[PDB]
Parts: sequence; C-alpha cells; structure tokens
Amino acid sequence: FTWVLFLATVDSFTTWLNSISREHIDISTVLRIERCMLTREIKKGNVPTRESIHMYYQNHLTASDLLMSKMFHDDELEESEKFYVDQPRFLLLFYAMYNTLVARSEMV
Amino acid sequence: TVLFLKFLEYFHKLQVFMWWILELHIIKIVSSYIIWVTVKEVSLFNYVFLISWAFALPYAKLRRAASSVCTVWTCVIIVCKMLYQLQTIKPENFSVNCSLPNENQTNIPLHELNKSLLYSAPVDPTEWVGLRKSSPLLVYLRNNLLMLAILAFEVTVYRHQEYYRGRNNLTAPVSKTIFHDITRLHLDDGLINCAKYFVNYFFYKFGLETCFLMSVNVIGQRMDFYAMIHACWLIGVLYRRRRKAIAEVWPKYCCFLACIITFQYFVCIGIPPAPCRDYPWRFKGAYFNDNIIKWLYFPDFIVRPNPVFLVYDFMLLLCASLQRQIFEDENKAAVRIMAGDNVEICMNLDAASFSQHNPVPDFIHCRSYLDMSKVIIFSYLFWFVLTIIFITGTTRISIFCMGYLVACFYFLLFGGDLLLKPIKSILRYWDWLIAYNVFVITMKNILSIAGIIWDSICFAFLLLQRRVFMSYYFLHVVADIKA
Ligand SMILES: *[C@@H]1O[C@H](CO)[C@@H](O)[C@H](O)[C@H]1NC(C)=O
Ligand SMILES: *[C@@H]1O[C@H](CO)[C@@H](O)[C@H](O)[C@H]1NC(C)=O
Repeated sequence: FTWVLFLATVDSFTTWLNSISREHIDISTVLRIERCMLTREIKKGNVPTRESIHMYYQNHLTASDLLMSKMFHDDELEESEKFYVDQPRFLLLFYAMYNTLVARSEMV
Repeated sequence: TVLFLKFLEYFHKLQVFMWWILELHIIKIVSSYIIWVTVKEVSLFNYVFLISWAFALPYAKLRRAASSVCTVWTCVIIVCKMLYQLQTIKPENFSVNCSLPNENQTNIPLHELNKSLLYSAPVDPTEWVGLRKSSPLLVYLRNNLLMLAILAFEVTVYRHQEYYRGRNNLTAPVSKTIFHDITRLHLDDGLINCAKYFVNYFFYKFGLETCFLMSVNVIGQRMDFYAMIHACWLIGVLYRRRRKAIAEVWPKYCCFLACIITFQYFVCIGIPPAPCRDYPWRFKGAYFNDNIIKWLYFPDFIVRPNPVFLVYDFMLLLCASLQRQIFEDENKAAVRIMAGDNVEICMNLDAASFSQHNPVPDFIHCRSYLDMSKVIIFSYLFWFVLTIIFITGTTRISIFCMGYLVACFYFLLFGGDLLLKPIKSILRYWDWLIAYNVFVITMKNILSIAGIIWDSICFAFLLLQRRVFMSYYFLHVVADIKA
C-alpha cells in the first residue's frame, strides 16, 4: 500500500544526496578510471609515468568533467559500473551516504 | 500416494549423507564423549580411558587398538559395578574411620572446621576405585552403556561403509570432503562456491590460527599454574616465526599435551584415602593456604581440583592432533593441486613488476558479487583491527594498556605509508605487537595470585590480519595503493 511511496521517497533521497555532492563523485569517478588505466599499464608496461594520462588525452587540460570525452572504455570497467548501478535498494542509499561522508569530512 | 517416490528418494539421499558424514567425523565424537565420561566420575578404572584416548589422538596408528581396549574395559567396569550391588557386600565390615589429628602434629591450620574428606565420613577403600553402591543401577551405569554403544557404532559405521563399497562398486574417495567437486579453482567464482570451499577445507587453511586460539582459550579460562605452563609452550612455539619452522616441533607439542593431561588427571585422582596419611602441604609447619593450594593444581581433600578443567586441554589436544595430520598430508601433490599449496610466500616481493605473475585474479573493481566482500576484508579490515586494539586498551584499566594505545596510535598515524613498503617491515612490527599481546596475557595470568576476554579477541584479529598480509590477494590492493 505504502511501499511504492516509501521507495519513491528513498530514491528521491539518494538522488538528492548524490546531486548536492556531484563534484566529489565525478572527481572520484575520473580518478578511478585513471587508476584502472594506470594499473593496466603497469601490469603490461614498465613505468607509471604520472603524465601518461596527459600524453594520452593529448592525442584524442583543465576540465572538471572529462566524462563526455570518453577516452578509456575497457570492458571490465563498464561491467563494474553496471554491477554498481544494478545494486538493490537500501544499498545505493548506503553508497550515497558514504559519498556524502567522504565529501564533507571537514563538517563531519 | 503422490509424493512418496520423491520423499523416499530424498530420504535415501539423507541416509547416505548421514552415513558419509558419520564415517568422516566419528573419532571426534567418540573421543569427546569418552573424555566427558572420564571427567564426570573422576575415580580410577577411568584413568585407562584417558591414557588410551590421550595417546591415541596424536598417534593415529594406535586408534585401532585404543578402541577395543576401551570396549573391553567398559564392560569389565559394568560387570564389577553390578557385582558391587549385592546385599552380601556389607561395606560396614569394609569401611574405615580415620582418627582425628591433634593440634601439634599433622594439624590443619583450620582446626575448628575439619569438615573435609577423611574426617566428615568413614572412608571406603572402594570409593577411591569407582564402586559407589548406588540404588537405581541405571542412572549409575548409563555413562558406560552409552560409551559401549558409541564404541560399537564406530565399527558399525566402518563396516557399513565397507559393505557399501562392496556392493554398488565404488572406491574410497581420496578427497575426504562433503562437496567432492568444489575445489580451489572453483573458490573465486561465486559466493556459494566460496561457502562450499570453506565448508570443505576450513581447518586445512586455518589450522594453526585455530590451535593457537584454542590454547589462548585454555589459558584464559583455566587461569592457574598449568595455564602458565601452556603459556610457556605457546610462547616457545610461536617464537619460531615461519610456518615450516614450527612443523618440526609440533609432534613434541602434541606429546607434551598428552603427558600434561595425563599428569593432571593423575593429580586429580588424589591419594588413596584409606591410609589416613595426609599431604605434606597440610602439616604443623606449613605455609600453603587454601588460595595458593587451589591456584597450584595440587591434590587435596578440603578443596578438590576441579576436574572439568581437563576438557579444555582435551580440546587443545584434539585440535593439535588434527593440525599434525594436516602438516603431515599437506605436502602431497594429489591434495596440493585441489585446495592446496599452503606454503607461505616470500616477503621481498612488491606489487610493481609482479601483478602479471600471481595466479589470483583481480577483484578491486568488483565485477562479481563477492568481490565487495573481498575488498572489504582485504583492505578495510586493517583499520577495524586498529579500532579493536584501541578498544581493548580502554576497557580494563590496567598498567598494560599503555602498549595497546601506543601501538594503535603508531599504526593509525604511520599506516597508510607502510603498505607501500615490502611486507617485511610491516610484518616485523605486527610480530612485535603479537609478542606484546601474548606477553600481556602471560603476565595477567601470573599476577592472579583481570579476566582476559578482549585480549583474546585482539589476538585473534591480529592473527587474522597477519595471515592476510601474507596472501596473494593483498598485492592487488598494494598495486591500487601505488596507483
Ligand atoms: C565409624 O564411625 C561411624 C559413625 O561415626 C560408626 O557408625 C562406626 O561404627 C564406626 N566404626 C567403623 C565404621 O568401623
Ligand atoms: C605439643 O608439644 C608441646 C611440647 O612437646 C607440649 O607442651 C604441648 O602440650 C603439646 N600439645 C599441644 C596441643 O600443643
């Protein structure tokens, strides 16, 4: 009877918490993508070369949202992202709360 | 009518599974019940049960004869106990009154209350042997009837499995387990597969980590002189740091456990009370009193050494024997290929220039479902055990809480950078912390002349984390931290 409105409210709540701290979420996302790229490289290649991301995007700087320019799309990354987005309810709420915590640790 | 076919099929499955699990886990049940019967009635004629099933667990070759010996002795005891119930036994003609002592010689420092053994009732020369002349004769003999039943049901299960091998021609499964198909390769596929793998080979991977915890339980719940002896041997065996370094002294440890449980039962049996001689620590000139004579596990009449304290030593002995068997059979390649390769790893490695060599697959990005559990148990547990170290140093306010707080602060400050280093230094520091923990345990045991529960949990979590640091799954986290 009321589970529909309950789920609507909790989904709106997670959307709110994700929206008010989108900057940290996107920074963490692009950092995670770069981490995956760098660990694949260091597993295959030789040297980390911190500027590897620089010489990589230079092919095809200051831009807080690099997500529209998808430059690295290794399949297991999208597999993990799909696994995270298909997570059940009352758990994405936990993800949003943890993102809020890591975003506002100073206030915490 | 309608469901009897499928129901009987399920029932046959259940019957064969029960027979299999009993064939797999019979020795533990029979030995545990025998030790419990021995502890219940402490008198003689049960000392031989303890000899048999204390020198039979570590040495499996004797497990055949050590069963028939008990099978014969229990019926001998039943016959004797029934014979001791006739009306023509007359313990009156048998009983002895021990004469009171005087204030000068062999005096009890508590002279106004001599209410103890040898003085509050006429002693019987057979009570010290086992015959007690009880009336119902059924509640008096059930501890032996059930023991005989278990001893018979053992060989019953053995020969039933043999006959099941004969008909429906099969072979004895060398893979002694429950799920014969689940193996090491099937571990990191699904959560259910991991649960099956752990139900299969839990004790294989976590033997020592459990034997040490059992010894710590013995120390913490016994808390007397023999607990100090157990602490001495625990520190002596842990001092050998490498795994293969203690696989040499484990038989000596098992022999020590057997000898000590034998000595403890021979102490708890006391001295024959028919001769009215008393113990040297109860004379005219003596300094031992009730508290110190209870702490020391010495024989006595006014205070009885609690026999139930031997079940902890028995648990420790059983786990030590199982771990000895594990050490014995873990080098065989046939089992090493399936849920094997339990040898420790080198300590000079690094996540860089090695992530392409380890057989373990990556889990940091959490493709599957259990990978979240893997990353929460291999990366986010260090800080949890640090919080546990903090908690165990603010609950029981004592002088030993300084080391806990110091180590907690140090690791919580210099933690993030230490995981960059090769595991050598972090393992050295964690070993120093293990040493401090066990030293605190031993000192809190010695100073009893308190109640360590948080220290045991801290020790368990530290052992878990130490086992984690020497795993292949950690190099992926080290690579992520490098990134
Ligand atoms: C021993 O003492 C009891 C009661 O104190 C008495 O009944 C008995 O006759 C005495 N002599 C014995 C049992 O030898
Ligand atoms: C104990 O020995 C001393 C010296 O032999 C004596 O004076 C005393 O009466 C004896 N009896 C007691 C109860 O001490």
